Amino acid sequence: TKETVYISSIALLKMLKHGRAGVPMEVMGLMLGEFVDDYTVNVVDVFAMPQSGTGVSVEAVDDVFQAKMMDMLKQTGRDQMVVGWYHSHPGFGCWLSSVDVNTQKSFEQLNSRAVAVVVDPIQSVKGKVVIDAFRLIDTGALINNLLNKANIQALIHGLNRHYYSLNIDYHKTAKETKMLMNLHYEEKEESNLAATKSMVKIAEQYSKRIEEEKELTEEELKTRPKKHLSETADETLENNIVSVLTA
Amino acid sequence: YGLGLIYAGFGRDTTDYLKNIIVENSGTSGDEDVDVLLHGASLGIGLAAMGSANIEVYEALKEVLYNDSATSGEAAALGMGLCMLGTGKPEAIHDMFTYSQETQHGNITRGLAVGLALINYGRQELADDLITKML
Amino acid sequence: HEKVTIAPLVLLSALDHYERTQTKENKRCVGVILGDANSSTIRVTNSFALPFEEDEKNSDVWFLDHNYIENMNEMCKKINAKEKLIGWYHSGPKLRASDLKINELFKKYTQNNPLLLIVDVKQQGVGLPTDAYVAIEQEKTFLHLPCTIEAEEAEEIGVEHLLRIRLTNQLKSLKGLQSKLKDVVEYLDKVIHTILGKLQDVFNLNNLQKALTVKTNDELMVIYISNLVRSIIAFDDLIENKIQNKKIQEQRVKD
Repeated sequence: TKETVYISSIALLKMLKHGRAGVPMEVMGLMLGEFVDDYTVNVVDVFAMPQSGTGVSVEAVDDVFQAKMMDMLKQTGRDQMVVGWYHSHPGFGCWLSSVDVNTQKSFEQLNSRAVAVVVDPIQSVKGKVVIDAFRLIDTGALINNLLNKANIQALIHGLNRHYYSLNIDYHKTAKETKMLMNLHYEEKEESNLAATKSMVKIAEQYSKRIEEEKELTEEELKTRPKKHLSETADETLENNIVSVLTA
Repeated sequence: YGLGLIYAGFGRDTTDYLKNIIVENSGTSGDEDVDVLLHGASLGIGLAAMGSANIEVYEALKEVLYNDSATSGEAAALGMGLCMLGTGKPEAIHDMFTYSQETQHGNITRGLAVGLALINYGRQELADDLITKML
Repeated sequence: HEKVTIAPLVLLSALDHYERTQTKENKRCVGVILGDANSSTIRVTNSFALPFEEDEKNSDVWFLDHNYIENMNEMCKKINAKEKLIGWYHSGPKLRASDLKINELFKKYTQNNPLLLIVDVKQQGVGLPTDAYVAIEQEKTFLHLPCTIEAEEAEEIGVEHLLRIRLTNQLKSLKGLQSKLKDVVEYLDKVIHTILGKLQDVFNLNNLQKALTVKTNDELMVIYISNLVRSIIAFDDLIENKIQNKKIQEQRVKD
């Protein structure tokens, strides 16, 4: 078939950490892990390449760097083989830079299952990360797998390679999942402190709901709005439940 | 695959006939041409042997899982569930249940999920132990 | 001073690392952290696994390299300058005799004092995973340091994509007191101030909230009256719904 890309907590985060700091005017780099294909591909980990003054092309994969990093990872259990390469780039829906494809193509003579993934930090500051993964097409795989497909059949006998979008998924263990949600001790002890200081500030918070209500009643008059008032009523109920709980 | 469709409800001959194809093509997995052959092979045998429970078929489809072929493992997994329908071993449930967890190919994992549902057909309260275990 | 901020990558690496190197109970996993720590806020911004082994003859006899430390910080520098090593890592089994004794060796190639992060990175414990300690001798003397998290703008948005009361705190409180009593009994037995003294008289008088109740009550009427206006408001909205139903029925009868 074709790939579905499971990115690990530490892999996703490393992709964002490196990409942001390496800015457009790019840094480049390698993805590590492995899979057994046809429905399971895992990206365990990632590391950064060290900025080179020829933008983010095949010339920017420092082979001594990668070799030394792979060996040192190995001695701490974390080394695996390249499952693709990632980076940071201007962001495109047809391929993030020209350089990433031209790098990808050299890789593609060796591999036959290597992806290019890039996250673009320009569009990842609307509070929703914009991240893409694309790979080029291969013959004898993406026609053997997914009238039949006339379109994709003339496309593959034609170009031989062209961009296609790969899915974004995540995989993480239960151990991570449990022990995030006791950080996000600070939360429990912080919760006591917050209750105490809230009762202190209540003098002002009192007065504004008094105002909110005066607007509210006036509004309903003018109409004769209703929706706001109901939302406006619900909110006030929630706040009192909280005020009572404090004390 | 098409022979297994027909000869369900009187697979007596066809199960044996298909079994000889299962044992044969377990070596061959080097080409997606063989994975598609062994994939029908597994569907058919599961379908033909339905409603009785022949352990002989179960043990054959299971070595296709150990060889870990990506298409064929989906058909075999679902196939053990079809074959043993409503007449399974308690042992068969336990062995199947552990193996879902073991398998790291998505398709084999998908096929053993559905596989586990089939094998408890008609049990009623007697399945209650397995419902919990899956959830 | 101290005020320690800790990368979620640190916690998640330590987790994954312990299983992936097949480290059992009764073997330690030891690590390094680096970042920026010459500041009032200690910034932990990365970390790395360290090769660690312990012997059959005594398990406080152990091997840590320093060369994997010599040249790895000078690869940390090369992606992000300012991510040299100040200290160290532990997953447990925790608070051993030679968990003091990595300190004198880690003093050989640190630039201040080894910061000791023990973290329960199997995530098996209840509450905090972070058993942070400033590594001071005098023996495993071990003053704890309270603080986890603070991370990057990009990481926190990514964190949320991965993931998508009075009683719980009181139960914790009960367990500490209960533990404290048990310790005090043990401590007298072995042997044959002020903090405890503020933890009894102060709370003797929901307990504290009693004294406050006088002031609370006055405002408590007021905020109650506010909820009553809201109830009236719900009734008003309700009446419209009754009419809507009433209209429909009326039209159906004409027709």
